[PDB]
Amino acid sequence: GSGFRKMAFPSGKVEGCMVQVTCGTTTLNGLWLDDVVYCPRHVICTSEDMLNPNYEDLLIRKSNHNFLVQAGNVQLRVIGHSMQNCVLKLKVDTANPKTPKYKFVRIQPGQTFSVLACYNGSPSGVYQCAMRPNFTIKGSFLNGSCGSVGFNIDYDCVSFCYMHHMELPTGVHAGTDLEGNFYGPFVDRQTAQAAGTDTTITVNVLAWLYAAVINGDRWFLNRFTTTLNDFNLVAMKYNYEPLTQDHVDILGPLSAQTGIAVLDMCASLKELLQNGMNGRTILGSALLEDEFTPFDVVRQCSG
Amino acid sequence: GFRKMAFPSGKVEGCMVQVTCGTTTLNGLWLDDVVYCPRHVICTSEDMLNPNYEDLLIRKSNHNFLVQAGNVQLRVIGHSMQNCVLKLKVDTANPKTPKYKFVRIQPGQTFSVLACYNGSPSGVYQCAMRPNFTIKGSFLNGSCGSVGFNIDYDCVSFCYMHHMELPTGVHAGTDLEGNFYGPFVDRQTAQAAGTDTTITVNVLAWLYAAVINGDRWFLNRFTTTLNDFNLVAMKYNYEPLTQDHVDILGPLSAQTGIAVLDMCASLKELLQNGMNGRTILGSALLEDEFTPFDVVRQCSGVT
Ligand SMILES: *[C@@H](O)[C@H](C[C@@H]1CCNC1=O)NC(=O)[C@H](CC(C)C)NC(=O)OC[C@@H]1CCC(=O)N1CC1CCC(F)(F)CC1
Repeated sequence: GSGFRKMAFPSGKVEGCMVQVTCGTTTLNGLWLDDVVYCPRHVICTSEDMLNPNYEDLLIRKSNHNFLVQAGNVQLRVIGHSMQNCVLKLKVDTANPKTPKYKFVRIQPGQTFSVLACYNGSPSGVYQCAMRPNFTIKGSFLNGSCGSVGFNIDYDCVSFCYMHHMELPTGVHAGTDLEGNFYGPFVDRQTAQAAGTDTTITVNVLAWLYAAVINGDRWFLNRFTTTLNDFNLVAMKYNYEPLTQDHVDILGPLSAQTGIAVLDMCASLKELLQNGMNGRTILGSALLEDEFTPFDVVRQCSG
Repeated sequence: GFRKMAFPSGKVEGCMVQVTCGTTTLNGLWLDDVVYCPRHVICTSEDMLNPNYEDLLIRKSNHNFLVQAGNVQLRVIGHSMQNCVLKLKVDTANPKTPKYKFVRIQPGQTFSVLACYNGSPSGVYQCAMRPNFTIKGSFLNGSCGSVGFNIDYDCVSFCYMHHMELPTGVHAGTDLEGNFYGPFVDRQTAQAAGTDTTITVNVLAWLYAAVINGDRWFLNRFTTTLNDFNLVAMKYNYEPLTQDHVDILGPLSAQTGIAVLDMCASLKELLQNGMNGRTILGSALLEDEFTPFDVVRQCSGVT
């Protein structure tokens, strides 16, 4: 193959935070950090409320004693509850002894993260996802998976970035950050909702081209450059995302490692888009990969 | 809705330690009061071309082995060698030891790898034991002693310990009794593998996974006999399909209503005609590192 593959972060620090939250007969997953459990607010809905729920009214009718929180078979007593956007925050009487160093981050399209898919508070598997430009992810989620989280780990600190809420008609998935704000335009109701037309993650294609150069595969490098605006206007004609200044910056380490300026690599990509690859391959493939971030490439090339 | 998924790695993370001998550092697996690691940790540069391991190990003392679990040193009180694995007895039991067994896997079976550096887990990903007994891994300097495993309920079945990279960029290692998979040797030489083949039963399982996810452009109205399929498979360097494989595909055949030999006729058409620009589950190549069990376990939410 190419020598690259989707690699998840070790999941143990997150496994130590997964619980189950049940209201009535609806059980989903929650995230237990310090003395708070975070979960999707739709745990409070019946099937009838799910079409057009009045979450404020549904929450007023609930009390602490209506929430069953369990780590395994052991009940965790709820002593407070509140709603923040689309997440429920349940205060519990016990601080999770396995709480890692953590933060809540809201990621940008193109960023990757590891998903720990869980059912009934028990982990089933871990895999890497990329946030698409239309603010959906291509996950593997079944009934009961809501409240599963996405995360990255930097040193000993877990950055939680995603909590799972729903599946769209096209089979892709949508959710919130850990403050309960949906990524994209979606809402937590049982209605038909369409993702926007997706586009290719340009910053990650550029990271892939840098990866190819690092590995000595550099036939596509040209002697030209472009402005960022000129590249963005061309990129959009090929259903590629425009680059942001942040994208330019996150390509900084790979540009320094190879000596190829970001805008020079943009000119090389522009020629690939306009001319095609013409039977040639990059890292063994005629298809450009868009789900490895600059961070993923450096991790797999340099450690 | 179908992803390459690793097992949650937490049970294994709690067992990883750092082992140092001389200027060589790699990872060890700490279970109860024993640390398992690759024996080549005892080699020097003047040794590694033809290391007489029994003669090298008798010359070592317990204090020549530095074992560190986080920021704590584990005192080695004894040592022994089993094939290519060194077993360091320490004076403390690991309270994080999971229920476990050591298993030797078959070509075509999959497992999760917890890649580690300096005793610290770094990433987790799914691999298959190739028919030529290599694995297409992601391992850098210092990764030796990283392990591969499966989980069933609460029991971790360790099947792989990492030892080496081959000139082609694939990897080789042992079971936890220290016996290599394949014709490889723990000496510092460039070693080639036998010719690899594609894991046919796994390709078929993945085509079924594609149909389960609504992708059926590759199906056809035709069927084949088992022997006629195998003749074509062998011509294309695919492994033979046995009646046991056909039986193992039964549940996926029953779920989709597509007979195994009908799917074999679809695969035959893909081998002879190619995919012609189209993709299956997002892949431009036929994927052979999902077993039939992996497909079922993912389409059923097993935790
Ligand atoms: C763990 O100690 C380490 C893991 C390797 C490092 C790179 N990626 C990995 O997975 N294993 C080794 O260093 C191992 C040690 C011997 C004693 C078994 N050797 C090894 O993996 O060697 C890999 C290199 C690179 C590809 C290749 O052919 N070789 C062998 C090397 C032999 C000496 C040489 F001079 F001929 C150069 C090539």
